Amino acid sequence: TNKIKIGHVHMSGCTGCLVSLADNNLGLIKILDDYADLVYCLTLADVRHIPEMDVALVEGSVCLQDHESVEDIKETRKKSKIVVALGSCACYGNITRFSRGGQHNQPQHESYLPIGDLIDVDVYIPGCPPSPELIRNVAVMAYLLLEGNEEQKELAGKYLKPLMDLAKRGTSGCFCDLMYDVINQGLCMGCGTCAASCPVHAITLEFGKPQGERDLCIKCGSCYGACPRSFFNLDVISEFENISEIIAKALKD
Amino acid sequence: MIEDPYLGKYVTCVSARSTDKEILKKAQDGGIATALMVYALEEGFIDGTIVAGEGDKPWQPKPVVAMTREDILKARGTRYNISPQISWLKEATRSFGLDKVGVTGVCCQMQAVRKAQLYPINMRDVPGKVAFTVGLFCMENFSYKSLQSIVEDHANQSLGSVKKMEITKGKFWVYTERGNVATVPLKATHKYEQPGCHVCLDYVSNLADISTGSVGSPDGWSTVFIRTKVGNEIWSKAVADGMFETKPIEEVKPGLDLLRKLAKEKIDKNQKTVEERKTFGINKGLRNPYA
Amino acid sequence: TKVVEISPTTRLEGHSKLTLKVNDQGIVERGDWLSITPVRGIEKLAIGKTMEQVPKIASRVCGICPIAHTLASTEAMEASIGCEIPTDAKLLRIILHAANRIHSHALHNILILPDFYIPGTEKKFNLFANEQPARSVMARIVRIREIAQTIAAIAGGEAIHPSNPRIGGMYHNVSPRAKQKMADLAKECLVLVHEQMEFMLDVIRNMQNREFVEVGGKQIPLPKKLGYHNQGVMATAPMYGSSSLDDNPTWDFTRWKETRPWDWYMGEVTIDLEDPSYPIGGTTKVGTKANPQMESCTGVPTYDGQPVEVGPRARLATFKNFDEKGTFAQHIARQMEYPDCCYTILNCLDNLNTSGKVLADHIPQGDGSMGWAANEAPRGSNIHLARVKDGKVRWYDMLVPTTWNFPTCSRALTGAPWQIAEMVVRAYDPCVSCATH
Amino acid sequence: TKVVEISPTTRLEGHSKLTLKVNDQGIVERGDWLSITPVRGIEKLAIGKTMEQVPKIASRVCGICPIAHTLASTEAMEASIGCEIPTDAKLLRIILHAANRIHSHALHNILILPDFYIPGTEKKFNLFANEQPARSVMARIVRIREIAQTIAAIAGGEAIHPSNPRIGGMYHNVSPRAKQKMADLAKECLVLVHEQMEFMLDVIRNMQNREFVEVGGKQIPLPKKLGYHNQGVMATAPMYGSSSLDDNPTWDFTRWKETRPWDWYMGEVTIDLEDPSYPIGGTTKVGTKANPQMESCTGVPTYDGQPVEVGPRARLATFKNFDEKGTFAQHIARQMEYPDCCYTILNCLDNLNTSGKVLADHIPQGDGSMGWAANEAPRGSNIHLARVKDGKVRWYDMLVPTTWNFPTCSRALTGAPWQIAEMVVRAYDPCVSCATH
Ligand SMILES: Cc1cc2nc3c(=O)[nH]c(=O)nc-3n(C[C@H](O)[C@H](O)[C@H](O)COP(=O)(O)OP(=O)(O)OC[C@H]3O[C@@H](n4cnc5c(N)ncnc54)[C@H](O)[C@@H]3O)c2cc1C
Ligand code: NFU
Ligand code: NFU
Ligand code: SF4
Ligand code: SF4
Ligand code: SF4
Ligand code: SF4
Ligand SMILES: [Fe+3]
Ligand SMILES: [Fe+3]
Ligand SMILES: [Xe]
Ligand SMILES: [Xe]
Ligand SMILES: [Xe]
Ligand SMILES: [Xe]
Ligand SMILES: [Xe]
Ligand SMILES: [Xe]
Ligand SMILES: [Xe]
Repeated sequence: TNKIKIGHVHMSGCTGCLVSLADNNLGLIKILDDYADLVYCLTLADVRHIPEMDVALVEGSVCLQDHESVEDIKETRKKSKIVVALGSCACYGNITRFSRGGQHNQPQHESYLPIGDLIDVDVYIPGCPPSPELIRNVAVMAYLLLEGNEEQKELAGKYLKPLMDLAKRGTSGCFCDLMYDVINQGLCMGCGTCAASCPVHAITLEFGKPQGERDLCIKCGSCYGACPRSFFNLDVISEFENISEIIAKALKD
Repeated sequence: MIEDPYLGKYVTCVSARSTDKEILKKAQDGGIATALMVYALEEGFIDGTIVAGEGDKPWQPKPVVAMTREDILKARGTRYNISPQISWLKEATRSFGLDKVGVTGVCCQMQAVRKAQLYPINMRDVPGKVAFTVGLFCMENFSYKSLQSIVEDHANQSLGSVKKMEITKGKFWVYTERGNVATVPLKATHKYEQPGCHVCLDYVSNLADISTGSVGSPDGWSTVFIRTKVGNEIWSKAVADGMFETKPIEEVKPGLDLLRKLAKEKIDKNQKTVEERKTFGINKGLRNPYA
Repeated sequence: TKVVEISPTTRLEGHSKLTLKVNDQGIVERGDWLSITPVRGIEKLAIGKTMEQVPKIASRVCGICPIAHTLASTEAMEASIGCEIPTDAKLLRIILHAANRIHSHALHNILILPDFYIPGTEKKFNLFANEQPARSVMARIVRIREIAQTIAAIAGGEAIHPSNPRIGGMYHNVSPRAKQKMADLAKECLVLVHEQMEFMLDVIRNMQNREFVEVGGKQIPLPKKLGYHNQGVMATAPMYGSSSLDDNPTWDFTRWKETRPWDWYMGEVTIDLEDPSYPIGGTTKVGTKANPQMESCTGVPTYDGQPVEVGPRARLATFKNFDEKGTFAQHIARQMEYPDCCYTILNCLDNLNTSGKVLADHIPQGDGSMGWAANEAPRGSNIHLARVKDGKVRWYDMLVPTTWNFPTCSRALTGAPWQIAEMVVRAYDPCVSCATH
Repeated sequence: TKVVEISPTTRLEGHSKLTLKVNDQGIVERGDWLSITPVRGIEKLAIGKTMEQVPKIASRVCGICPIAHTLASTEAMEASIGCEIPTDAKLLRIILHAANRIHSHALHNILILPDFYIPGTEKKFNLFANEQPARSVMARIVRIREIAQTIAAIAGGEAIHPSNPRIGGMYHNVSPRAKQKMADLAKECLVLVHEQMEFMLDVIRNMQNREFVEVGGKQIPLPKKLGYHNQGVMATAPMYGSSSLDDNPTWDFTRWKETRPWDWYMGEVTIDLEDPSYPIGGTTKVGTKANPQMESCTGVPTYDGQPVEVGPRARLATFKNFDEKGTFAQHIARQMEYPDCCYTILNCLDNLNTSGKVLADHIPQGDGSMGWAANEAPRGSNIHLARVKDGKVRWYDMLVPTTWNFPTCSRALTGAPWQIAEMVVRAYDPCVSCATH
């Protein structure tokens, strides 16, 4: 079979999403060797314009007052079969929610939206920083979804489903997700997972229940993501040993 | 009751200037906004008014509840950056204990006041205590860093030396206290406009009780629209009391024809901008507060 | 004089472009390298936020060097409020800081080698490719970065956007096992970075002995004084940094003034030279208009009224009187910083007391006084200035290393074949998201 | 070896001459540049005079740079007696100091351009002449100097021999209108000096690319290392200076020793080479005797036992590690100092409080202790040393920048065609009245 064609599109991001991918180490080189061609990535290669892509890893959000930027993200949807919001800036805005303009030398650069507000997004990879393991897993599963037998494209399509459901749920991420859609919903069980995943130590548990420092939270959506009562697809997660073995196989030398 | 589709609904329109010479010494134009609030205070139509007072950096405006003639005059002159006038609208009826609040500002600020009067959302007591609005014409506004960049880089002037600023006749004008003048072509300034002004469809402050501006009248003189019953009672009384020199707008150059043309360019340009938000994306668009 | 423009740049972080005026031979007469990254405005959104939040937001300025913005921002708050952090918190911050310099320099090796020749040949390095020696070189680099990112996560809580720093010190000290593990990793890393350092120095020495390089088919002559400028250098420490809490700060805020691109960049021009063969997609179409004064997205900080170079050569010139300048000098200086990083880590681990305190007993809330902190980030002096009052940021300012290097690199472009203008740029290890923030 | 002598020099301040030993090709082997300005003896006449008078006399050492001697002399009295001046007096002195650096550098543009070519041609600049572009360049320079002299008179009382400085501060603060006016002038001046700076840098770059220049008819080859020396540099600040009142002075008086020309200049020689065609009036007649050891009118100050270079290149090498040397390097460094002057003025005006105090409440009369002050005058470190007792100067000494540069420029003369020896000299912006005092 053919390797899929993968591009890295960089909007208003910090390149930490790209770095996370590279922090797969030899796993990334195994992927690039056997399953994917990087057709585009301004940081690593000299391809000046957005080619056609099977999978586009888009990082960062969109500044509505930068013409070239609105064009790049429209062009990316046009040129790509699967669009991935890579990281919390692309999924949910993250720190660019806080942008409000007035700084040199473009005081009018004021308004920033996550990509799903301008184009349709197929898969979310939430996190700030996003976990290398997730980016790898999503890349391998995208390859099975496109060049595997029917048994794999079925596995791969079930794995990716909650990440696709997140892209259809909305473009907002915040500590309050855990209130709205978990505690307020009767679903919280006090496991503490949200506290472990928060990257700015904004979450403590008081008497088994989440307490959010909302003026510390940078609005990344990680905690609802990781919460085992947001999505819990029993068909995938109960096969953890098997799916882990498959993934390790796909990277073995 | 005319109903221009670019000048809003109004009773009459004359070209005026205050007869109070001390007020005219630093007024931007004819001194209409200052003279109307001073007179409203002395007569008892208002007991206080929000104005753009002096702030903490040079040429940065700071909203304040003025309650004396002297505090009102402190707000003379146009400041070309944002002054969040409405932040004190509710507080005026609380700690300040006002019964009859005045408000001054540009067109969007008049709209906020009218919205608060009809849809008060945590704005208790405001609807019935707004007593007088005076609205300025406004083509667009800037942030402070924008005004800094225009004045200091493009005009090459020190802000601590500037006595007056004016947008007119296609140029940004800076006047210094020692007597020099500098200009900037308005094409250069277009990157520096506040993006939220690009969806504004109101030029002569349609929703004010009285409206006032510069265009249409000679230097030192204001183009004034009287619009509401409140605007009419107060303006009549003030002319009767000698507070104003008038002249019908028809017998003044450039007069109401120039004004209608600049209003028309603003709405059509911005209306286009409003239309494109709808298809800004691919299968997706941006919000429209007007839908 | 003609006008050629490369947009976007590649093999650097972020979004910039080169707008070059060239003579009849295609040599730069006056080039402008400018940012076209949209301005997120961190310094303005900071105002009114808590002193705890602002460093965690500023970290998200850049994911290659988040350590630099977390530390410079946190220590600007500590300096504004007068907070002295415990010794064991300082030791963990230095370990975090040196680990991150190792990973950043190694990443930059990946970005610059495609312009370099396998010594003595006319084959350029291709690292992607499953051929030697490229592939065993990529393996060394991958393990260096991995060691570096692991040490950073241990001492810093997270390798990208460290969680452990806080106003007053760190959230956590590390366990006896953690300390053994960082020591073990830094022993392995010291061997590797010595190998990599020697490897890169030989490749650069071979480049200094070439007369031309090949760019999209053609031979491009390699000038002797490639990338020279007369701006001088500015550095605050050979390793860590300096703050206004110090008895003798090594940065003088009285010598700094930030202006707008207005004073140093070119005005409007029109592109009358184009090359569709430039790898890979050609240059800007003829007839395009450009205005670096107005398209540049950064401010221009100056020292004694002039732009300056910052970064690894800035540091070695300031502290050891390193006396070579230009593109290849910058590459050399950067590689020479590899071993210090690992010796520092090991010295710091040796003095670290894993039972020691990491949080100052008292954190004052601030009275509105100005403080500043300089972090010697992988690319240069990173200076954050702050006024904190009642635990809130009332005034904030960031003078980031690539911001300093933009006007200085631009001037360094004179005398270069426009086809290797990007090579002059890459010697600065540019981070355009940082520079713009 | 032959002996040619140029006397007097021209297109510099004051009265000096060049006494050159040349090889069979006319290249300098060992040249002596020495002062022949009569010694007015300011330092000796100072003894017994009041501490108020001595700075006003010392100002009359030189009318191009009177600010430097007024300030260095006044602040040496303040340092000897232990007087701390008010902040608003310091701010006015810095405004005065930076304005004067602008006018001095611009004046020096007038003096050096006749040796420079309109770029790309073989026409030399003639500024006198009512032709372009010379005439619009003279107009820019004339308005720069005029702005500079006006700011100096406002903050300093007088543009030549400022009246406002006094022991303990200034006679006058300025009015709100005065402050607005200096701000307005410095805004206009910043635009102009940027233009002039770019203009001069291009002219110098064109000179660095020439192989010869024309001197009284003949082609004179332009050596690559023109004006190189190995003496190093000495500087105390990038802008203002330093005094013995400072917590950490930036000059060390323990490293200084002034000797007589005896140790560094040549003994008696006889001129056996002459050229009547040297523009305009030829050189010294053959058979004339010369003795630089005995005709030199200055003393030779040293730092670590050796002469040093001072001035704008000294400053940029010390504070930014500026790494070019020689004649054209010196010209470049000097032009790069234009913008700092105007940014400083504007920053200072912004902090000045026109209602603030300008005179220290107490002026002590002195107990005979030694104090010193360094002013970074337009040409280099200007150091006055003093002992004041009972309001009288008991001991005085002046180490003036051109005094430092005399032996150092002399050594820089090696390897130059004797016909462009004067060009090597002019890069130092010499002031021979200063050097002799
Ligand atoms: C951004 C801005 C844009 C404008 N654009 C136009 C235009 O395009 N065409 C035209 O004819 N006129 C325009 N005007 C109005 C004009 O410049 C005069 O200000 C107006 O005619 C009032 O003059 P006056 O002599 O009556 O008022 P004065 O007696 O001088 O009193 C000044 C009034 O202006 C208010 N004010 C001043 N600055 C601000 C500010 N940033 N925000 C809110 N309120 C403020 C004060 O509360 C005060 O009541 C603009 C004003 C502003 C602030
Ligand atoms: N090194 C580095 Fe960053 Ni991505 C830059 N420039 C900043 O501090
Ligand atoms: N600059 C200068 Fe003077 Ni005319 C000299 N040398 C002195 O201080
Ligand atoms: S999600 Fe975090 S790591 Fe990714 S671009 Fe946004 S700030 Fe960087
Ligand atoms: S992760 Fe989910 S279920 Fe577990 S404590 Fe947090 S909100 Fe409650
Ligand atoms: S609380 Fe922490 S994990 Fe959840 S959205 Fe805020 S920053 Fe992210
Ligand atoms: S243009 Fe409209 S929205 Fe912008 S300031 Fe003027 S009245 Fe307000
Ligand atoms: Fe900044
Ligand atoms: Fe002397
Ligand atoms: Xe990367
Ligand atoms: Xe990589
Ligand atoms: Xe990939
Ligand atoms: Xe990639
Ligand atoms: Xe998908
Ligand atoms: Xe990947
Ligand atoms: Xe995918």
